[PDB]
Amino acid sequence: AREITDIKQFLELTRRADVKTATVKINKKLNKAGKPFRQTKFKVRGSSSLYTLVINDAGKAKKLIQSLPPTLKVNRL
Amino acid sequence: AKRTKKVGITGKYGVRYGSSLRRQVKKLEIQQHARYDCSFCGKKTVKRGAAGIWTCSCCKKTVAGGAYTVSTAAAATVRSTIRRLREMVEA
Amino acid sequence: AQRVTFRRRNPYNTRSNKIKVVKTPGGILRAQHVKKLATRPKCGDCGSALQGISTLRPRQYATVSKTHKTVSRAYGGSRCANCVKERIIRAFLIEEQKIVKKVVKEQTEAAK
Amino acid sequence: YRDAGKIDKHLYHVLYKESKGNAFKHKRALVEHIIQAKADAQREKALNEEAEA
Amino acid sequence: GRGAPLAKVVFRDPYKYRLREEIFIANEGVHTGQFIYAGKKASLNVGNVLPLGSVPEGTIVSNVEEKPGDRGALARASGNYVIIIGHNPDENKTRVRLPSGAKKVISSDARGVIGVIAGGGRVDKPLLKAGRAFHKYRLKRNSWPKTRGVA
RNA sequence: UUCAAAUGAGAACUUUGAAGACUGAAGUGGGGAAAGGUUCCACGUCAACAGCAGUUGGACGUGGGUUAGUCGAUCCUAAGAGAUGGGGAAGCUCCGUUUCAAAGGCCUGAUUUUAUGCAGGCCACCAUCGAAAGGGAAUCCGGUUAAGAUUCCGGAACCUGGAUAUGGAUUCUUCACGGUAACGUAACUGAAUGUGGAGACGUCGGCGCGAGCCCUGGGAGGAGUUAUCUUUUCUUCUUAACAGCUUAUCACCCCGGAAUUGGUUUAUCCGGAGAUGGGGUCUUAUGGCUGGAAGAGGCCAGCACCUUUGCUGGCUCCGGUGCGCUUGUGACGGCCCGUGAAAAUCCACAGGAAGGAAUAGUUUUCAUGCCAGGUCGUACUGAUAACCGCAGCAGGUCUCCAAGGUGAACAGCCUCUAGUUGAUAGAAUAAUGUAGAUAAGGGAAGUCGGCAAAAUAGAUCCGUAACUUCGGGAUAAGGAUUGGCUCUAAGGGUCGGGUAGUGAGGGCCUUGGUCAGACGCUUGUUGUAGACGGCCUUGGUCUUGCUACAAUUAACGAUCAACUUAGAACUGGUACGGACAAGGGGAAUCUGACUGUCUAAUUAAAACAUAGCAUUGCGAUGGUCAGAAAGUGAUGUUGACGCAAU
RNA sequence: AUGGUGAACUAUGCCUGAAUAGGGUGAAGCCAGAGGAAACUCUGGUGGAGGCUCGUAGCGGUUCUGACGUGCAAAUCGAUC
Repeated sequence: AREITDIKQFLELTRRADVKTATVKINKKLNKAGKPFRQTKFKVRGSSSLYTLVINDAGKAKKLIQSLPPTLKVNRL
Repeated sequence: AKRTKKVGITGKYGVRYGSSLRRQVKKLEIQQHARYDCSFCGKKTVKRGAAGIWTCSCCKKTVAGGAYTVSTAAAATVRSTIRRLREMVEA
Repeated sequence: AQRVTFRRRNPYNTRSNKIKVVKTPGGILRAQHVKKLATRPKCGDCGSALQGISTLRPRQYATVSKTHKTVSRAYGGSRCANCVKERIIRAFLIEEQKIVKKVVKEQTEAAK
Repeated sequence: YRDAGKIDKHLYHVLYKESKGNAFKHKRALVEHIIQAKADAQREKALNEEAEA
Repeated sequence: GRGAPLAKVVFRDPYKYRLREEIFIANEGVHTGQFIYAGKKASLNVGNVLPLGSVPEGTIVSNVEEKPGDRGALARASGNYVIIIGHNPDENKTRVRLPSGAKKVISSDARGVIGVIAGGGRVDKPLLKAGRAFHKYRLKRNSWPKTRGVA
């Protein structure tokens, strides 16, 4: 579906009582004219749409991945 | 540079259709495709679309007229007859 | 160069059978059917296309929100600004002259 | 050259009409033709200043 | 199939709240947005339709009614008109000159629209090609080409 | 067409492998419409058919195979068909289909036996059928069978019908604000009735732009050649429906005001009914980034599995040009005594009925959530073997895609992808034949008649008469060149119009780190980088506003990639449109003016037709014509510049 | 003579769609220049018209009175059109 780029609202739709599954994807991409980095994508499967949240810095990944509720069945990689 | 001597627009028909028929056709197509002045805006923007319909490109004012002329000579006096006949009703 | 074929069952090219060839992810050239083009809505008075209104097929207009179907003017999605602007002039001035017609009539007949 | 500022608005129209026709054959053919037009304009302009004085 | 332009005149229904469109043969000299007036008290201008009994001598009209209510039968082609050549107040008749030169007397109550019909002088252009005849007759009827009976 | 192997009792024909060719992408290739009806695929098999043969088959016996809310039929209506009420007709039935028919349902309210009746506001359309290439609500990608897929598996969408809430906006200025404006903001009451838009749309010509393909540079891999040379040749490098942001001509809005008239398209239209200019709005075709989605597909290296198979892995990148072909679209211009469809359906506006506030009532044409999408078709051929021509018969049958080179070219000729290598064969290869050809000298003397063949026949330069309806005749007639190599000249785009102090050198790399400097290489051990990066620097760190010299001319300098034209030397046993491709010409006569049409299967014609000219009838209670009548029709959705007969 | 069937071929009209490489010639209209006192006339560009023209796809078929004429074919094949 579409893509949303806000952290705070993203957690709201995780426990929105309609999301059953979610997936996380890792990509090793390039940037600018320098050395590459670690890139990750967080995907959430809704009832009629497939939301996503791309993050190009693994620094913010830690505090978010722990914030996922245990009741959410996550397909790691 | 006058490219063609005497046939102009009707020269597109080649050599066929005689000389008088082309010439008589030639006369009408000159004013059929010509540019007329508009009575509502006064511009050189009156052209013929369809048989006897004269439209103005600007202000979209379409005037009904002759098949090949905005105002045919056989009917220019018709409104002159009516207009001269109107005033006797009042005075 | 790869060559494509029809996906529907009609073998003839018409306005309802327009074909655009697209580069498919699988590495092959696939024919993609295009729907007929939309036409701009037109003003009822001047006939010209009116701006600010979404252009789409007739039946599919039932899905778009009103923000693309109604400008905040009087005669929103039927007339276009200038036609409305002089429609106000024609309405205001003729009613203005109508009472002028009335006042002269009340004076001439009274002094008759 | 019209927006370059060196030329005037009126001389644009003269050459534009002629460029729609002939006697302008190529890019080079126009450039000194423009120059001599400015050179001619500068000729009487210099002579007009001294003649008045 | 008609050499004369039409006119789409809208008349507001007085009986009910709606609009009625009418198809009129465009008399030459009428334009879009012109106020076409129909009735007894209509003035004498090109485009208006009036009964023949309401107009003085010398007026030429078109699209007149054979009988009071057939809504126009006579002088409907391009460039045609019928002249008012005298009234008959007794027994409410009026006689006119048809475009063919025939003189016919009709009721003064039958209506007719003032002015000649646009599209006149059309047949002054030679038809030249066969295809121009084919194009002209492709919309009128199957009356072309004509084969001689002697052959 | 040939060779070898395999199978088989039995191979010029089956299969496989190796060669040699052809169709040359207006296919001998990929899909379909009508038609066929299981010919589709698998097993086994040769009595019969495949005009030779055959273990081969579109044949024989037995089985398998066609998956739809989105593709279509379903629905609308065109030309037209036709049922009622009616009128004829002995009658089978004929006329008309809205016309001499009192021909219908429909929202509010009543509610609380009213089930749905009843009391008012109402509108009147006025059977049905009729175009799987006319209009039409909604989806794509990857993969998967012996045979299926836009239908199945996976992933990702959107539409319609319905029910209910959650969230947001609205409100004691009870049914929103902003912008001068074009208009915008996800939502941001609203009936009867009326109006408007879409559906809805001619052909041709050039131009602009987009997509697919073609050409090509760098780099990352694989395959080919390598007697000699070639930073060489070929090949993979791809991204969908749908969604967010963003993006164009055209058009419009605010200021301003014009002659020393100016903008301006390849194509001269526009401007005091207000330009040029400055600043904005809008449709979003198309295009760009992102999500779908790189975990998908593709090209490669190792692992070993009689096997059922996979794992580990790398890349899947950055560009350029063009009168290039196909196609789409936009603003235009030319054409008409042709100006070049309807309805279903969908939406909007005017209007104001009706109801409504905050102790909350709406808001289900705002976001989200829940359910369902019925029936029918889906296999294959679509053609010198699946259709029609009694047959597997050189015949006929509608359409989309279409590469490289020479070349004006979808012409001819050769090739890449793909597909065939199929239509009886072997040996000598007499006459006579059918189809291609060549002939010394003359040359139409042959023949009813140069009938058949022949010659010129492409391109560039020169030159062209009689006559004429002045447009043509006319590439008339008639002359000069054409190869290859090395050069010369000409025809464009994009950038830059200074020095000294100054501010940012919004890259500020650089020295210190401050602390997001963190992931990455189960708590902790203590080990690694901090992604070397947000945040401040004493700085050497090619765009500039200010002043100065004086700022200007000559115009310059740097990059880039196309073909076209002309010319100069040299060179070839004077050959050069070298193959293919490709006009014989002139003086006249008879006749039809020309384009066009017909005897589909012996006559393509001076025959018919055509424009032009003239005549005749007709003013509708009519002229011409049809019907067995009719309350019937064709001209006629007509009117004398028209219809009808010549 | 009576009563029925046939326009899937072809004959004509209507509705609905579909198809037509590449060159030649050059009309209006327009622009510039020149001439002249005017009227106006010539020169050079665009421009694409034209039931025009050479010529493929397509439609017919002129000639060889070619081939065949118990044929591939109850009229087809090849060249020239």
